[PDB]
Amino acid sequence: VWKDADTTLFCASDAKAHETEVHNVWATHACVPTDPNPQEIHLENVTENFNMWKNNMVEQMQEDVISLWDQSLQPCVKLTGGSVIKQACPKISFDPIPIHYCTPAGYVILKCNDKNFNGTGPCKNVSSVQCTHGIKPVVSTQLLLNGSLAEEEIIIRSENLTNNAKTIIVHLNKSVEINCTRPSNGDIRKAYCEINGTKWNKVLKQVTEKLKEHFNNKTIIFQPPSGGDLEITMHSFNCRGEFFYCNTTQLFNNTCINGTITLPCKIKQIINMWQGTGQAMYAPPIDGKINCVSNITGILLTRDGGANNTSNETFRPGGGNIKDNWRSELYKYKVVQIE
Ligand SMILES: N[C@H]1Cc2ccccc2[C@@H]1NC(=O)C(=O)Nc1ccc(Cl)c(F)c1
Ligand SMILES: *[C@@H]1O[C@H](CO)[C@@H](O)[C@H](O)[C@H]1NC(C)=O
Ligand SMILES: *[C@@H]1O[C@H](CO)[C@@H](O)[C@H](O)[C@H]1NC(C)=O
Ligand SMILES: *[C@@H]1O[C@H](CO)[C@@H](O)[C@H](O)[C@H]1NC(C)=O
Ligand SMILES: *[C@@H]1O[C@H](CO)[C@@H](O)[C@H](O)[C@H]1NC(C)=O
Ligand SMILES: *[C@@H]1O[C@H](CO)[C@@H](O)[C@H](O)[C@H]1NC(C)=O
Ligand SMILES: *[C@@H]1O[C@H](CO)[C@@H](O)[C@H](O)[C@H]1NC(C)=O
Ligand SMILES: *[C@@H]1O[C@H](CO)[C@@H](O)[C@H](O)[C@H]1NC(C)=O
Ligand SMILES: *[C@@H]1O[C@H](CO)[C@@H](O)[C@H](O)[C@H]1NC(C)=O
Ligand SMILES: *[C@@H]1O[C@H](CO)[C@@H](O)[C@H](O)[C@H]1NC(C)=O
Ligand SMILES: *[C@@H]1O[C@H](CO)[C@@H](O)[C@H](O)[C@H]1NC(C)=O
Ligand SMILES: *[C@@H]1O[C@H](CO)[C@@H](O)[C@H](O)[C@H]1NC(C)=O
Repeated sequence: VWKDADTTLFCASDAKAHETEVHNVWATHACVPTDPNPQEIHLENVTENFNMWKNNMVEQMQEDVISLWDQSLQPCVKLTGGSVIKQACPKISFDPIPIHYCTPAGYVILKCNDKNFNGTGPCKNVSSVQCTHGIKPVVSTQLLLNGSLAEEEIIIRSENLTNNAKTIIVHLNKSVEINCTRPSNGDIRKAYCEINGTKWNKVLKQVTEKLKEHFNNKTIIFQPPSGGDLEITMHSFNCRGEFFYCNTTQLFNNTCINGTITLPCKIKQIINMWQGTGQAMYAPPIDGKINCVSNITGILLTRDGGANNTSNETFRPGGGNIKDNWRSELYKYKVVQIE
């Protein structure tokens, strides 16, 4: 017998104590080693309600990632709350590692195993575990990178699809690689991303067909973001410690719904901090080839308002609330207290 509850979680990882990489350093001192032989108990004839949009596990992961970044990525100038902080900003080794979230004694994590689970409501196939799977704390906008994939069909997630103000998470069932490079020996901040146009357009077509099932077969159209901060209008992510900002106009191309798609990118030093603490200037990029190859496993979308009297629904890449990144992985878990 159990009940929904919140508690202080701890983390586990396979971090190396001899690594200088920042995620490894953080996890070495903030996490315990993983369980080599984890146990999972599949519950019989149980019905449990989940709500990925109201899950304290997400807030806790957010706090960890903020703590990790604050200790690891030092901007040269911090501009928070009228106070100016000038400090050293050394170049670091940066590459996210999987982090597991675990319950203390008296508590357990319930895991929804329904294959078409959208993140909210009842789940028929539930199991109990002591820890989540390994989740990489990848901070990005527009595109979700290096995450887990949906096992069967593409999944559409939203707290309220009818409310256009609520972010939509698209969960892909097949990854598409994105190849981003700041080339070696000149604009040191000029970069680009390469994506297989055949693979991407095929996946995007499948996404449109899924959205149709949720929007009464209305016509599905993609458009570039209307405006706002660069972190929202562009695909932003961190590669090897460097902040990349990529133009995704070519990705969301209704005409294509075949060759290599090349997105123009820029490395930015002056960014709006995702932690919500104003603006910051980070150090200029390292020398040589800067390269990151990632799997696109999800998409964050915002739906246009004012389309009720038309047969079209318009979707634009967006997000920015990094908590949604954690929701895309934590959706199937909830903490309960054993009475
Ligand atoms: N004011 C913040 C907090 C918040 C809350 C809800 C909605 C939007 C936002 C804004 N988001 C951002 O500013 C932000 O995500 N920046 C950023 C920076 C670097 C990288 Cl790599 C990256 F992915 C992202
Ligand atoms: C529930 O579990 C059974 C047995 O594995 C499986 O056949 C069925 O597809 C599951 N139901 C859902 C909704 O995934
Ligand atoms: C990239 O995608 C492939 C195919 O799903 C997967 O095998 C691989 O683990 C992914 N790489 C990651 C997680 O960075
Ligand atoms: C992905 O999901 C779609 C339905 O959303 C399905 O038609 C397609 O077969 C799936 N792709 C793979 C590789 O399983
Ligand atoms: C998820 O499923 C529940 C019913 O199980 C439904 O109420 C809700 O609208 C669904 N959410 C989405 C985004 O389809
Ligand atoms: C979903 O959003 C619509 C549009 O704002 C709103 O009318 C409705 O009350 C919302 N539904 C729920 C479950 O709150
Ligand atoms: C990434 O793109 C570069 C060319 O820009 C290529 O040399 C490299 O092989 C690509 N990486 C992968 C994994 O395809
Ligand atoms: C692009 O993707 C297709 C499958 O959609 C694949 O057959 C082809 O080899 C890819 N092109 C390149 C340049 O790798
Ligand atoms: C979408 O169209 C198909 C016709 O192939 C129909 O079976 C289905 O009911 C429609 N879905 C909605 C929700 O409009
Ligand atoms: C992306 O590129 C297109 C085509 O050059 C351009 O019109 C658009 O303004 C760019 N978007 C941003 C956010 O810079
Ligand atoms: C979308 O695809 C068409 C194919 O002809 C192309 O002409 C157009 O430039 C594309 N839009 C972009 C690259 O933003
Ligand atoms: C995604 O995972 C691959 C393989 O570990 C890594 O090389 C790449 O840098 C990752 N991408 C991001 C944005 O962290």
